[PDB]
Amino acid sequence: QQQPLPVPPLLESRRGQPLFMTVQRAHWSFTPGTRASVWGINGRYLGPTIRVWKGDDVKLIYSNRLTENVSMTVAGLQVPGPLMGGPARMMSPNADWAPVLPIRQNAATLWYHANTPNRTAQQVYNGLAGMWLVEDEVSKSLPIPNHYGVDDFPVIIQDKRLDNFGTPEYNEPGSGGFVGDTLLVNGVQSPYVEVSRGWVRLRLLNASNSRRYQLQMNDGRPLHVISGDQGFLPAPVSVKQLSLAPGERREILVDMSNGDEVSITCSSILVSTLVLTLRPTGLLPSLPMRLLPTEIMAGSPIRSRDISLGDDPGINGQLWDVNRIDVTAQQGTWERWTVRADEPQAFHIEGVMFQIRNVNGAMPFPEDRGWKDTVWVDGQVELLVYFGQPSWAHFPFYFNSQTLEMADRGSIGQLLVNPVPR
Repeated sequence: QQQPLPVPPLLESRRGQPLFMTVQRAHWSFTPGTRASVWGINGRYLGPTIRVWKGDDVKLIYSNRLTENVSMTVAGLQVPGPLMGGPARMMSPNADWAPVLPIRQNAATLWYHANTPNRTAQQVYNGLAGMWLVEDEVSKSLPIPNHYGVDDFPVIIQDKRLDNFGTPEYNEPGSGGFVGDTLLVNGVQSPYVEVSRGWVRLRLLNASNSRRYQLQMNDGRPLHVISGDQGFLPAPVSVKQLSLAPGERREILVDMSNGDEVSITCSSILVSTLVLTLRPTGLLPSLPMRLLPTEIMAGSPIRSRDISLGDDPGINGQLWDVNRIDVTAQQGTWERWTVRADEPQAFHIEGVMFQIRNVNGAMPFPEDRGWKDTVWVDGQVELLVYFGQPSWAHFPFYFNSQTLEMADRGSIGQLLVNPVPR
Protein backbone atom coordinates (compact mmCIF):
# COMPACT_ATOMS: atom_id res chain seq x y z
CA GLN A 1 0.00 0.00 0.00
CA GLN A 2 1.46 3.31 -1.14
CA GLN A 3 1.19 6.71 0.51
CA PRO A 4 -0.48 9.80 -0.91
CA LEU A 5 1.57 12.11 -3.10
CA PRO A 6 2.58 15.10 -0.98
CA VAL A 7 1.47 18.37 -2.58
CA PRO A 8 3.96 21.17 -1.90
CA PRO A 9 2.14 24.26 -0.70
CA LEU A 10 1.67 26.91 -3.41
CA LEU A 11 3.62 30.09 -2.59
CA GLU A 12 2.59 33.22 -4.48
CA SER A 13 2.23 36.93 -3.78
CA ARG A 14 -0.32 38.91 -5.84
CA ARG A 15 -0.21 41.83 -3.37
CA GLY A 16 3.27 42.76 -4.57
CA GLN A 17 4.53 41.39 -1.25
CA PRO A 18 7.62 39.20 -0.75
CA LEU A 19 7.81 35.41 -0.85
CA PHE A 20 9.61 34.19 2.29
CA MET A 21 11.89 31.20 1.77
CA THR A 22 13.64 29.83 4.85
CA VAL A 23 16.27 27.18 4.10
CA GLN A 24 16.20 24.88 7.12
CA ARG A 25 16.01 21.39 8.55
CA ALA A 26 12.61 19.90 7.79
CA HIS A 27 10.18 19.24 10.65
CA TRP A 28 10.42 15.67 11.99
CA SER A 29 6.81 15.29 10.87
CA PHE A 30 7.90 15.80 7.24
CA THR A 31 10.99 13.62 7.66
CA PRO A 32 11.34 10.02 6.49
CA GLY A 33 11.82 7.73 8.07
CA THR A 34 12.28 8.33 11.80
CA ARG A 35 15.83 9.13 12.93
CA ALA A 36 17.93 11.07 10.42
CA SER A 37 17.07 14.63 9.40
CA VAL A 38 16.42 16.07 5.93
CA TRP A 39 16.29 19.62 4.57
CA GLY A 40 13.89 21.85 2.69
CA ILE A 41 12.23 25.23 2.66
CA ASN A 42 9.93 26.51 5.41
CA GLY A 43 9.86 23.28 7.43
CA ARG A 44 9.17 20.90 4.55
CA TYR A 45 11.30 18.21 2.91
CA LEU A 46 12.03 20.02 -0.37
CA GLY A 47 10.15 23.31 -0.75
CA PRO A 48 6.85 24.92 -1.71
CA THR A 49 5.81 25.45 -5.29
CA ILE A 50 6.39 29.07 -6.16
CA ARG A 51 4.00 30.59 -8.66
CA VAL A 52 4.68 33.85 -10.45
CA TRP A 53 3.21 35.65 -13.43
CA LYS A 54 4.92 36.95 -16.56
CA GLY A 55 5.23 40.71 -16.06
CA ASP A 56 5.67 40.48 -12.27
CA ASP A 57 8.64 41.87 -10.33
CA VAL A 58 8.85 39.35 -7.52
CA LYS A 59 10.53 40.01 -4.20
CA LEU A 60 12.10 36.84 -2.88
CA ILE A 61 13.48 36.81 0.66
CA TYR A 62 15.73 33.83 1.32
CA SER A 63 16.90 33.08 4.84
CA ASN A 64 19.56 30.48 5.68
CA ARG A 65 18.93 28.62 8.94
CA LEU A 66 21.40 25.85 8.19
CA THR A 67 24.90 25.48 9.66
CA GLU A 68 26.70 25.90 6.34
CA ASN A 69 26.82 28.35 3.44
CA VAL A 70 23.99 28.16 0.93
CA SER A 71 23.47 29.82 -2.46
CA MET A 72 20.10 29.34 -4.20
CA THR A 73 19.16 29.56 -7.88
CA VAL A 74 16.04 29.24 -10.05
CA ALA A 75 17.06 26.96 -12.93
CA GLY A 76 15.62 28.16 -16.23
CA LEU A 77 14.75 31.60 -14.85
CA GLN A 78 15.55 34.38 -17.33
CA VAL A 79 17.12 37.24 -15.32
CA PRO A 80 20.47 39.06 -15.27
CA GLY A 81 23.55 37.25 -13.94
CA PRO A 82 23.62 39.23 -10.68
CA LEU A 83 20.12 37.93 -9.84
CA MET A 84 20.79 34.24 -10.50
CA GLY A 85 22.94 34.10 -8.53
CA GLY A 86 25.47 31.69 -6.99
CA PRO A 87 28.77 32.11 -5.09
CA ALA A 88 28.69 35.92 -5.23
CA ARG A 89 25.28 35.93 -3.50
CA MET A 90 25.91 33.05 -1.12
CA MET A 91 24.29 33.14 2.32
CA SER A 92 26.39 32.42 5.39
CA PRO A 93 24.52 30.71 8.23
CA ASN A 94 21.81 33.07 9.53
CA ALA A 95 22.19 35.52 6.66
CA ASP A 96 19.59 36.40 4.02
CA TRP A 97 19.29 37.42 0.37
CA ALA A 98 16.39 39.47 -0.98
CA PRO A 99 16.55 39.80 -4.76
CA VAL A 100 13.81 41.35 -6.88
CA LEU A 101 13.18 39.21 -9.95
CA PRO A 102 11.71 40.70 -13.13
CA ILE A 103 9.64 37.84 -14.58
CA ARG A 104 9.62 38.34 -18.35
CA GLN A 105 9.62 34.87 -19.91
CA ASN A 106 6.66 32.79 -21.15
CA ALA A 107 4.81 30.23 -19.04
CA ALA A 108 6.95 27.28 -18.00
CA THR A 109 7.68 24.76 -15.28
CA LEU A 110 11.00 25.83 -13.76
CA TRP A 111 12.69 24.76 -10.54
CA TYR A 112 14.86 26.25 -7.83
CA HIS A 113 17.62 24.58 -5.86
CA ALA A 114 20.84 25.07 -3.93
CA ASN A 115 23.83 25.73 -6.17
CA THR A 116 26.44 26.21 -3.43
CA PRO A 117 29.86 25.64 -5.04
CA ASN A 118 31.36 22.26 -4.00
CA ARG A 119 28.19 21.34 -2.13
CA THR A 120 25.52 21.27 -4.83
CA ALA A 121 25.19 17.50 -5.11
CA GLN A 122 24.86 17.14 -1.32
CA GLN A 123 22.54 20.11 -0.75
CA VAL A 124 20.11 19.24 -3.53
CA TYR A 125 20.15 15.60 -2.44
CA ASN A 126 19.40 16.72 1.13
CA GLY A 127 16.20 18.44 0.04
CA LEU A 128 17.16 21.95 -1.11
CA ALA A 129 14.94 22.07 -4.18
CA GLY A 130 11.38 22.86 -5.27
CA MET A 131 9.17 23.66 -8.26
CA TRP A 132 8.83 27.18 -9.70
CA LEU A 133 5.90 27.98 -11.98
CA VAL A 134 5.68 30.86 -14.43
CA GLU A 135 2.14 31.58 -15.65
CA ASP A 136 1.10 33.88 -18.48
CA GLU A 137 -1.99 34.90 -20.47
CA VAL A 138 -1.54 31.88 -22.73
CA SER A 139 -1.38 29.25 -20.00
CA LYS A 140 -4.36 30.91 -18.34
CA SER A 141 -6.55 30.54 -21.45
CA LEU A 142 -5.60 27.00 -22.53
CA PRO A 143 -8.34 24.38 -22.11
CA ILE A 144 -6.05 22.20 -19.97
CA PRO A 145 -6.11 21.18 -16.30
CA ASN A 146 -4.73 24.00 -14.11
CA HIS A 147 -6.17 23.60 -10.61
CA TYR A 148 -3.00 23.16 -8.56
CA GLY A 149 -3.25 20.19 -6.17
CA VAL A 150 -6.52 19.02 -7.75
CA ASP A 151 -5.87 18.11 -11.41
CA ASP A 152 -2.39 19.72 -11.75
CA PHE A 153 0.53 18.32 -9.72
CA PRO A 154 4.29 18.72 -9.30
CA VAL A 155 6.12 15.40 -9.75
CA ILE A 156 9.61 15.93 -8.32
CA ILE A 157 11.62 12.77 -8.96
CA GLN A 158 14.72 11.79 -6.99
CA ASP A 159 16.55 8.48 -6.67
CA LYS A 160 18.10 7.84 -3.28
CA ARG A 161 19.76 5.31 -1.04
CA LEU A 162 17.91 4.91 2.25
CA ASP A 163 19.61 4.18 5.57
CA ASN A 164 18.48 1.42 7.95
CA PHE A 165 15.55 3.59 9.06
CA GLY A 166 14.12 4.56 5.67
CA THR A 167 15.87 7.93 5.58
CA PRO A 168 17.73 8.90 2.42
CA GLU A 169 21.48 9.02 3.03
CA TYR A 170 24.27 10.39 0.84
CA ASN A 171 27.70 8.99 0.10
CA GLU A 172 29.88 10.88 -2.38
CA PRO A 173 30.65 8.64 -5.35
CA GLY A 174 34.34 8.01 -6.06
CA SER A 175 33.64 8.57 -9.75
CA GLY A 176 30.72 9.92 -11.78
CA GLY A 177 27.31 10.92 -10.44
CA PHE A 178 25.34 9.58 -7.49
CA VAL A 179 22.89 6.78 -8.25
CA GLY A 180 20.28 5.54 -5.79
CA ASP A 181 18.21 2.35 -5.76
CA THR A 182 15.00 3.93 -4.43
CA LEU A 183 12.62 6.29 -6.24
CA LEU A 184 11.10 9.20 -4.31
CA VAL A 185 8.47 11.57 -5.67
CA ASN A 186 7.95 14.78 -3.69
CA GLY A 187 9.80 13.04 -0.86
CA VAL A 188 7.73 9.82 -0.77
CA GLN A 189 8.54 6.35 -2.16
CA SER A 190 6.26 5.49 -5.13
CA PRO A 191 3.22 7.43 -3.93
CA TYR A 192 -0.25 7.46 -5.42
CA VAL A 193 -2.40 10.43 -6.32
CA GLU A 194 -6.18 10.26 -6.25
CA VAL A 195 -7.74 11.91 -9.26
CA SER A 196 -11.21 12.33 -10.69
CA ARG A 197 -12.28 10.87 -14.03
CA GLY A 198 -10.88 13.46 -16.42
CA TRP A 199 -7.60 14.95 -17.60
CA VAL A 200 -4.77 15.29 -15.11
CA ARG A 201 -1.68 17.40 -15.61
CA LEU A 202 1.63 16.19 -14.24
CA ARG A 203 4.63 18.53 -14.06
CA LEU A 204 7.58 16.15 -14.17
CA LEU A 205 10.93 17.36 -12.88
CA ASN A 206 14.05 15.26 -12.53
CA ALA A 207 15.76 16.56 -9.39
CA SER A 208 18.14 13.62 -9.16
CA ASN A 209 21.90 13.94 -8.90
CA SER A 210 22.58 12.03 -12.12
CA ARG A 211 20.02 9.37 -13.00
CA ARG A 212 18.23 9.82 -16.33
CA TYR A 213 14.73 8.33 -16.44
CA GLN A 214 13.00 6.58 -19.32
CA LEU A 215 9.35 6.95 -18.41
CA GLN A 216 6.35 5.05 -19.73
CA MET A 217 2.82 4.17 -18.55
CA ASN A 218 2.40 0.68 -17.07
CA ASP A 219 -0.61 -0.02 -19.30
CA GLY A 220 1.18 0.86 -22.56
CA ARG A 221 -0.74 4.06 -23.30
CA PRO A 222 1.10 7.11 -24.61
CA LEU A 223 2.29 10.05 -22.53
CA HIS A 224 0.85 13.28 -23.92
CA VAL A 225 3.57 15.91 -23.64
CA ILE A 226 2.57 19.60 -23.64
CA SER A 227 5.86 21.24 -22.45
CA GLY A 228 8.73 22.19 -22.25
CA ASP A 229 11.71 23.18 -19.98
CA GLN A 230 11.13 26.70 -21.20
CA GLY A 231 7.50 26.42 -22.21
CA PHE A 232 4.67 24.89 -24.18
CA LEU A 233 5.19 22.87 -27.35
CA PRO A 234 3.26 24.12 -30.42
CA ALA A 235 0.89 21.16 -30.05
CA PRO A 236 0.72 18.09 -27.81
CA VAL A 237 3.07 15.18 -28.60
CA SER A 238 2.14 11.58 -27.72
CA VAL A 239 5.12 9.37 -26.92
CA LYS A 240 5.49 5.79 -25.71
CA GLN A 241 8.67 6.38 -23.71
CA LEU A 242 9.74 9.77 -22.38
CA SER A 243 13.35 10.60 -21.49
CA LEU A 244 13.83 12.87 -18.46
CA ALA A 245 17.43 13.77 -17.63
CA PRO A 246 18.56 15.57 -14.48
CA GLY A 247 17.25 19.14 -14.51
CA GLU A 248 14.75 18.56 -17.34
CA ARG A 249 11.07 19.40 -16.96
CA ARG A 250 8.18 18.09 -19.04
CA GLU A 251 4.47 18.54 -18.51
CA ILE A 252 2.15 15.71 -19.60
CA LEU A 253 -1.63 15.26 -19.66
CA VAL A 254 -3.09 11.92 -18.55
CA ASP A 255 -6.72 10.98 -19.28
CA MET A 256 -8.21 9.08 -16.33
CA SER A 257 -11.76 8.96 -17.75
CA ASN A 258 -11.65 5.16 -18.15
CA GLY A 259 -11.80 4.95 -14.33
CA ASP A 260 -8.86 2.52 -14.30
CA GLU A 261 -5.65 2.97 -12.33
CA VAL A 262 -2.45 3.80 -14.24
CA SER A 263 1.14 4.16 -13.09
CA ILE A 264 4.17 5.92 -14.49
CA THR A 265 7.18 3.59 -14.33
CA CYS A 266 10.85 3.92 -15.28
CA SER A 267 23.11 -1.74 -9.78
CA SER A 268 22.05 0.92 -10.21
CA ILE A 269 19.15 -1.55 -10.15
CA LEU A 270 16.06 0.09 -8.63
CA VAL A 271 14.14 -1.65 -5.85
CA SER A 272 11.01 -0.51 -7.66
CA THR A 273 10.44 1.09 -11.04
CA LEU A 274 7.13 2.55 -9.88
CA VAL A 275 7.26 6.34 -10.17
CA LEU A 276 3.72 7.53 -9.47
CA THR A 277 0.35 5.76 -9.36
CA LEU A 278 -2.69 7.66 -10.61
CA ARG A 279 -5.45 6.17 -8.47
CA PRO A 280 -8.94 6.92 -9.76
CA THR A 281 -11.75 7.82 -7.36
CA GLY A 282 -14.73 7.28 -9.66
CA LEU A 283 -15.58 10.98 -9.43
CA LEU A 284 -16.62 12.66 -12.68
CA PRO A 285 -16.35 16.25 -13.90
CA SER A 286 -9.19 17.33 -24.85
CA LEU A 287 -6.45 17.44 -25.58
CA PRO A 288 -6.04 20.80 -27.30
CA MET A 289 -4.98 20.56 -30.94
CA ARG A 290 -2.67 23.54 -30.39
CA LEU A 291 -0.90 24.89 -27.30
CA LEU A 292 1.29 27.78 -28.45
CA PRO A 293 -0.54 30.31 -30.63
CA THR A 294 2.54 30.25 -32.86
CA GLU A 295 5.39 27.83 -33.51
CA ILE A 296 7.74 30.69 -32.65
CA MET A 297 10.49 31.77 -35.05
CA ALA A 298 14.17 31.34 -34.25
CA GLY A 299 16.81 33.90 -35.25
CA SER A 300 19.92 33.62 -37.44
CA PRO A 301 22.98 32.46 -35.52
CA ILE A 302 25.89 34.89 -35.90
CA ARG A 303 28.46 32.56 -34.38
CA SER A 304 29.02 28.91 -33.51
CA ARG A 305 30.58 27.22 -30.47
CA ASP A 306 31.83 23.75 -29.58
CA ILE A 307 31.42 22.33 -26.08
CA SER A 308 32.89 19.01 -25.01
CA LEU A 309 32.02 17.06 -21.84
CA GLY A 310 33.51 13.73 -20.69
CA ASP A 311 33.84 11.13 -17.93
CA ASP A 312 36.45 13.40 -16.37
CA PRO A 313 35.39 16.59 -14.64
CA GLY A 314 35.77 19.74 -16.70
CA ILE A 315 34.56 21.21 -19.96
CA ASN A 316 36.70 21.52 -23.07
CA GLY A 317 39.60 20.03 -21.11
CA GLN A 318 39.36 22.69 -18.43
CA LEU A 319 38.05 22.71 -14.86
CA TRP A 320 35.75 25.55 -13.85
CA ASP A 321 37.79 28.67 -13.01
CA VAL A 322 35.82 31.50 -11.39
CA ASN A 323 38.25 33.95 -13.00
CA ARG A 324 37.89 32.54 -16.49
CA ILE A 325 35.27 33.50 -19.05
CA ASP A 326 34.81 30.57 -21.42
CA VAL A 327 32.31 32.15 -23.82
CA THR A 328 31.51 35.80 -24.49
CA ALA A 329 28.23 36.43 -26.28
CA GLN A 330 26.16 39.50 -27.17
CA GLN A 331 22.73 39.89 -25.57
CA GLY A 332 19.83 39.69 -28.05
CA THR A 333 21.85 37.49 -30.40
CA TRP A 334 21.71 33.84 -31.47
CA GLU A 335 24.45 31.23 -31.66
CA ARG A 336 24.78 27.63 -32.76
CA TRP A 337 26.34 25.44 -30.07
CA THR A 338 27.57 21.93 -30.69
CA VAL A 339 27.64 19.92 -27.47
CA ARG A 340 29.41 16.59 -27.25
CA ALA A 341 29.82 14.05 -24.49
CA ASP A 342 31.45 10.64 -24.73
CA GLU A 343 30.03 9.99 -21.28
CA PRO A 344 26.24 10.41 -21.47
CA GLN A 345 24.98 13.23 -19.24
CA ALA A 346 22.63 16.23 -19.18
CA PHE A 347 23.89 19.71 -20.03
CA HIS A 348 22.46 23.00 -18.73
CA ILE A 349 23.06 26.63 -19.77
CA GLU A 350 22.02 29.52 -17.50
CA GLY A 351 20.57 32.82 -18.80
CA VAL A 352 19.43 31.47 -22.15
CA MET A 353 16.82 29.45 -23.95
CA PHE A 354 17.63 27.12 -26.80
CA GLN A 355 16.07 24.90 -29.40
CA ILE A 356 17.61 21.52 -30.16
CA ARG A 357 18.22 21.46 -33.91
CA ASN A 358 19.82 18.03 -34.28
CA VAL A 359 20.63 15.03 -32.11
CA ASN A 360 23.56 13.06 -33.50
CA GLY A 361 22.90 14.48 -36.97
CA ALA A 362 19.23 13.46 -36.93
CA MET A 363 15.99 15.21 -35.97
CA PRO A 364 15.29 15.47 -32.25
CA PHE A 365 12.08 13.90 -31.01
CA PRO A 366 8.96 16.09 -31.06
CA GLU A 367 8.87 16.51 -27.27
CA ASP A 368 12.35 18.00 -27.58
CA ARG A 369 11.47 20.59 -30.23
CA GLY A 370 10.22 23.43 -27.99
CA TRP A 371 12.36 25.90 -26.02
CA LYS A 372 14.67 24.23 -23.50
CA ASP A 373 17.55 24.95 -21.12
CA THR A 374 18.68 21.40 -20.37
CA VAL A 375 19.59 18.65 -22.81
CA TRP A 376 20.60 15.01 -22.61
CA VAL A 377 23.89 14.58 -24.50
CA ASP A 378 24.82 11.05 -25.61
CA GLY A 379 27.19 11.59 -28.48
CA GLN A 380 26.41 15.01 -29.87
CA VAL A 381 23.67 17.64 -30.10
CA GLU A 382 23.35 20.90 -32.01
CA LEU A 383 21.68 23.86 -30.30
CA LEU A 384 20.28 27.15 -31.51
CA VAL A 385 20.83 29.34 -28.44
CA TYR A 386 19.27 32.73 -27.73
CA PHE A 387 21.08 35.05 -25.30
CA GLY A 388 18.24 37.13 -23.90
CA GLN A 389 19.95 38.02 -20.61
CA PRO A 390 23.02 40.00 -19.67
CA SER A 391 25.81 38.94 -17.31
CA TRP A 392 29.09 40.34 -15.95
CA ALA A 393 32.59 39.04 -15.24
CA HIS A 394 31.93 38.55 -11.53
CA PHE A 395 28.30 37.53 -12.02
CA PRO A 396 28.53 35.26 -15.05
CA PHE A 397 26.10 32.65 -16.27
CA TYR A 398 27.24 29.08 -15.88
CA PHE A 399 26.81 26.20 -18.33
CA ASN A 400 27.44 22.85 -16.76
CA SER A 401 27.05 19.14 -16.61
CA GLN A 402 23.76 18.46 -14.83
CA THR A 403 25.38 15.47 -13.17
CA LEU A 404 25.63 17.25 -9.84
CA GLU A 405 28.83 15.60 -8.59
CA MET A 406 30.51 16.37 -11.94
CA ALA A 407 29.50 20.02 -11.68
CA ASP A 408 30.82 20.07 -8.09
CA ARG A 409 34.09 18.65 -9.46
CA GLY A 410 34.55 21.42 -12.04
CA SER A 411 32.35 20.48 -14.99
CA ILE A 412 31.22 24.10 -15.15
CA GLY A 413 32.05 26.85 -17.66
CA GLN A 414 31.42 30.60 -17.50
CA LEU A 415 29.34 32.59 -19.97
CA LEU A 416 29.61 36.38 -20.26
CA VAL A 417 26.75 38.08 -22.12
CA ASN A 418 27.50 41.71 -22.96
CA PRO A 419 24.46 43.81 -22.14
CA VAL A 420 22.13 45.29 -24.74
CA PRO A 421 21.40 47.96 -24.03
CA ARG A 422 24.36 49.06 -21.99
